[PDB]
Amino acid sequence: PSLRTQPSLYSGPFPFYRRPSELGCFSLDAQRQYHGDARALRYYSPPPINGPGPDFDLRDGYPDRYQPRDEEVQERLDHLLRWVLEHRNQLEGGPGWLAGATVTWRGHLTKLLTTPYERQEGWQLAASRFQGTLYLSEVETPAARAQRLARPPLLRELMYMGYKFEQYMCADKPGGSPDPSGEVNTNVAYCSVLRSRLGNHPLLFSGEVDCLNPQAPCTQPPSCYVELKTSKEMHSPGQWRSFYRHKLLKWWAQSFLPGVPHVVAGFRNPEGFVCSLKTFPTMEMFENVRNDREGWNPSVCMNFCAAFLSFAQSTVVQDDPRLVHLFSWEPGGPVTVSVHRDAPYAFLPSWYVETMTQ
RNA sequence: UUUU
Ligand SMILES: O=c1ccn([C@@H]2O[C@H](CO)[C@@H](OP(=O)(O)O)[C@H]2O)c(=O)[nH]1
Ligand SMILES: [Ca+2]
Repeated sequence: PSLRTQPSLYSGPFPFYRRPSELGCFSLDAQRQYHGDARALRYYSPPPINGPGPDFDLRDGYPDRYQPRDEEVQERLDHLLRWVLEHRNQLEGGPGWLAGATVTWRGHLTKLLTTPYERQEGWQLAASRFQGTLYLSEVETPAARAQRLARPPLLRELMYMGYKFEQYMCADKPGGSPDPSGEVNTNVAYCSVLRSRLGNHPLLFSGEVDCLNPQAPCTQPPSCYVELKTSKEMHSPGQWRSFYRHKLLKWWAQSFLPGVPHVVAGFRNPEGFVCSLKTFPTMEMFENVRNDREGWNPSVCMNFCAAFLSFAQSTVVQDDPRLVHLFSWEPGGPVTVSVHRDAPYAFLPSWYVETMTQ
């Protein structure tokens, strides 16, 4: 039993997707410690209007002022589960809403959305049903682990530059000014917890958020949030076209799911400076490929993700937090399923299970 | 589950 991923099978009308609502938030601090508040949220602070153009040095501080998260620590859903536990009797939707929902990280859903168009990287998703609720947690594929261990030095510095860009664009207090002199600590994260629904599948998911724009006319989250991105500067119309067809699809998927309405991109030259900023409204991204024979279609993304959720819901019949259905996908094939019990795939921790039982 |  498998699930095909070809875009032609999902070419129908755009499916129902509920306007996402923010249910709460949590922060992870410099020590990767959880706090149920917004202490890690930063505030959009672009270059002053009368000053010179941006000239952000994205390599400044590498690697002396870089404190990277330890990628061997596999946190899975743990931080989101703690939020849920601390809010289980305050969830909107009425009684038993959680029992009919699917719970995951925003980034897991992003990978589903782009699957009909992805040709390089596959994925694996572990699924467990517990008290009706379906939990989806990404598993690092063996190939992606090897790629991570063999990360080239230049790719490591480019990873730093994406985080450094945010430091040039965000301040710790509204109206404040950025401080690039500090350290880039990728243990720090602000996460928004959202409710949505795709087709008939209710969703509870969390996603890291880069910053809140206090200058935005709308200030009810998530509409006051801004997503920050970098990309290489482009000259040729063929370069812009390739950007529209590949990078923009992943920017759209990531920001559409939580309802983040703007992506602000910093374009960097070969020497590692950002000398151009451009805002991309999420709801206009598809306009750049709407009439492109090699473009992407948001309806294909969303219809496939709805089909996968229905495929997952029907495949995971047993309610058991120790049982895992592992969904595996590689480009050129369908999504396949295998069944596993206990370690290493089981991911719901006993401190969650036992508290939810009682 | 952030980055490229
Ligand atoms: O991008 C692709 C390419 C192929 N397949 C699927 O891989 C199988 C053999 O080619 C087919 O699925 P079947 O066993 O149900 O017939 C094909 O649809 C996909 O799902 N996505
Ligand atoms: Ca970002």
